[PDB]
Amino acid sequence: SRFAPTEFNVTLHGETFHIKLTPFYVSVDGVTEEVVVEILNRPRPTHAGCVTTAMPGTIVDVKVNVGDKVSAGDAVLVIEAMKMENEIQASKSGVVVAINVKKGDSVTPDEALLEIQP
Amino acid sequence: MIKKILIANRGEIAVRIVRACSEMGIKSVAIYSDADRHALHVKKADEAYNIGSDPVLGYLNAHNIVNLAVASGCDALHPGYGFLSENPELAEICARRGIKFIGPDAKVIRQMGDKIQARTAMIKAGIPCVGSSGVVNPRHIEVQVLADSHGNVIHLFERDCSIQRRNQKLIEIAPSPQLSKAQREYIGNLAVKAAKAVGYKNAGTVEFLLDSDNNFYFMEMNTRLQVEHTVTEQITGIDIVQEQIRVADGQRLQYKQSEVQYRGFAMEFRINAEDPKNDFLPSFGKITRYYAPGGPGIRMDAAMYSGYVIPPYYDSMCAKLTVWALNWESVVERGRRALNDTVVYGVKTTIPYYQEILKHPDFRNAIFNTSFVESHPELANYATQFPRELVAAAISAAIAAHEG
Amino acid sequence: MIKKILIANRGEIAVRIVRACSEMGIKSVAIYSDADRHALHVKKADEAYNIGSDPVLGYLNAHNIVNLAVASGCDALHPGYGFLSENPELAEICARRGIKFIGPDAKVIRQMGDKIQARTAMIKAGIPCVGSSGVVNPRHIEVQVLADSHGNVIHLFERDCSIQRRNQKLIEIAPSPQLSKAQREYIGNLAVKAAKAVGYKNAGTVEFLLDSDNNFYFMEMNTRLQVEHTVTEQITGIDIVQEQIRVADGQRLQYKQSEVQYRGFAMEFRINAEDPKNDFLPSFGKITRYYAPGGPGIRMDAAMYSGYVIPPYYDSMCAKLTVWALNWESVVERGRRALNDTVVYGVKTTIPYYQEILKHPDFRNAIFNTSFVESHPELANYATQFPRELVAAAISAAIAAHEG
Repeated sequence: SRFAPTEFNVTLHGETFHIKLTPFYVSVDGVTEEVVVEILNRPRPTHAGCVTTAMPGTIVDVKVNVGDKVSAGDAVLVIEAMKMENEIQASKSGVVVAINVKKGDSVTPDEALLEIQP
Repeated sequence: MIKKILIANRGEIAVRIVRACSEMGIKSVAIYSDADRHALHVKKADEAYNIGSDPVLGYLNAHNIVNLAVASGCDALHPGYGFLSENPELAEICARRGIKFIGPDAKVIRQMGDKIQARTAMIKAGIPCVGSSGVVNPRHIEVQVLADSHGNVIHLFERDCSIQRRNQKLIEIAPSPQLSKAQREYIGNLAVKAAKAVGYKNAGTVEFLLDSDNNFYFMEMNTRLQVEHTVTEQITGIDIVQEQIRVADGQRLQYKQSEVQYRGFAMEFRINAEDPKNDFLPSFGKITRYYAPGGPGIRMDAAMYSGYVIPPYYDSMCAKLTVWALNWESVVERGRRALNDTVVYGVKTTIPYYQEILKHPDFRNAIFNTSFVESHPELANYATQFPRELVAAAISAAIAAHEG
Repeated sequence: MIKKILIANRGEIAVRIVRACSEMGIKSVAIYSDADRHALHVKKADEAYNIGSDPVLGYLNAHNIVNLAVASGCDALHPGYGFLSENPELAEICARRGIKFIGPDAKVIRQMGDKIQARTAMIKAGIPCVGSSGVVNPRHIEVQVLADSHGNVIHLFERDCSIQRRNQKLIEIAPSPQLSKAQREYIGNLAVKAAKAVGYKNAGTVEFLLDSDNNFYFMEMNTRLQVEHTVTEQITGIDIVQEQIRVADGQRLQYKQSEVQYRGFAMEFRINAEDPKNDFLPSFGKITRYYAPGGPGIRMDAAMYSGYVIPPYYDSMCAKLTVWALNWESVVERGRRALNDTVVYGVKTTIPYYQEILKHPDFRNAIFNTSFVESHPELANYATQFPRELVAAAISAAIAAHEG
């Protein structure tokens, strides 16, 4: 609890909102509203060659093994997101250097999923 | 000749006139009660001056407003609308103290303010007037008029104000989607006649009821500017407020009828801080976030701004949103847009309600009369999208429970 | 057929397009770097998605933008201007992945992007082009063009961009104050020709230089929307962005040339956050207070808003202010006004500089060419009115010294 914050700024969809918490009671831009909760029970890209999703999801298939030679526009990965599967393609041409992902993994857009050397 | 004006008004129209004066290279002078200390017109104006601790009385006090006008160095004075605009005494006083009142002479104000003395002038000049058994479910059509001192009188065209609530106007459109070019010509000329009859000068509006049998019947003659002039300024190109000042500075009208031209349609929404779900209860308080609408076809005339605190003593109107397009279909679409385009946090607004109107087919079809609102109560039972200010709280509580 | 669009851009034009989509009942999708997390387009859009920690690279990255478009459910994609708008690869990719690019085909983009390959197409279609010893002190005239898939091509009229600084455009006016109806007709038709020659489709602009003899020479052909389309939307009533989308959804142009007309003049100012006193050095930082201009003749297309913090990685343009009136004299007055009407605290802007231009008689007289700015350095030596943020401090110090 000494780590957990009482007040903080939440940026949601372009807007930021000043929050102060104390069922919680919660102050959104100085407007306090009772809330109730019910509980239910990887490298970032340095390179422009570092392949990323721009939207989080789960990996369906890796279409490439380490050391492959790949040209821009090649289907490198597939992801499930928004009730669909769709193929991520290579930003850059060259060699697949690493692969930081396997089938089944959940991804977020700050994560670098493979690397490719130009 | 006129170098300084006393905007004898508050809110949104004070801002309009500030804009008009600045355009003409004329110094503007605002007046604020204590409540309107932070009002946008005050910030915007060249000079400002307190008019009392009372919210209202200083604005309706002809004599000390003119003391201020005289003390200030004002050559002329603008009464905007409501308040003292239709009160002859102010003109009389102004005249007396050497101040050009931006309006008609007090005689005509007085004449046309009396219902029975007005009805006589119109009946005399050969103009159909209402019956004691009045008109049933009429379209409310009204014609802008501009007269100068020198006997020139013209009309920019009509405006349809048939969309209204308990005798409060909501949406105004120019020209009417509901009228033939023939009707437009007739009603405009008939308005110019009446105005001439009563030896009018400056900006005025002649209102008519339009019976389901095509009979136009005179009803009022507003001897001032009106909220809904924006819509007519849009379709014609003519700055009306600027003319008012020119007329009062003794200039001749800048345009003959043949030179008055319109294109498109213009629609103006009164963005009141009320909550239609709660029988249009006022929703006074603070506007926390405001982003103004923009891009093509869009004009805003705002009282409000970011952080503005709406005082509770006056009307609910935070801004007039005025939309324009080359035609009926386009306008309505652009309406719908601009309403969403106008982003306002902290206070319940009539926007959602207006979107219901624009959705409804009788309206899109462009056939409607004063009963439309009354005749369609469903318009207030709409989907109230859940506030983004509440979603942010719900998320922040998920983060709190996820950490301690 | 098109129900969702990926606005592949940031800043002000992303907002424009958000407005265009909303108008058409089409879902919009924004893209932001981390810097642009708070940008107005993001707030305004129906959906948004991060495109990297880097300020720039994610915006110039054809392939993952399209991955996002595809992943997102976008039927089509809009590149605004700058960035990827003139890069053929993006069209090719889009085409390949089943995404309607809102622009011409990549063949034309490519052709007309190559100076030599472009000059050929024009010389072939019988169109005067520049010399290696080019044109001396020209007026920069350019013509808006709209083509559809089905071979219809058309022009809304010209606009004059002769007011510019070191090859950066400052003030754009439509139509030109400097051209006869005849010249307007000639240059418009000549533009429609060229476009037709190179089998263009969608919105484009054909630029010309105009010498002291009154000869026109082709110079570029921008195969995209442009910053200054607002000014042409103003005088014509035509929504260009809306048409771009319609063309790309395979529709026919909505208007034949005979149906396209203009009224008035429109002028548009690039309200950049720079300080002209200091060789136009950027003035990035936070905008503490912002009140948007308003009332008649006024259109704003803003990046900025109240509190916005201008990132330093991109251009300085916080908004485009676009003024309109029924004629040259009126416009200029309205210009002057609207510039003051635009109230912006926290950052130095080009407003004051523009007021100098509008003041200067050569400009009011409506005869000027690309050298006007260069040929008049005095325009930066102006009265810098003392900041209201400093007066408040001086007063507060009087209260401090008076109380203890």
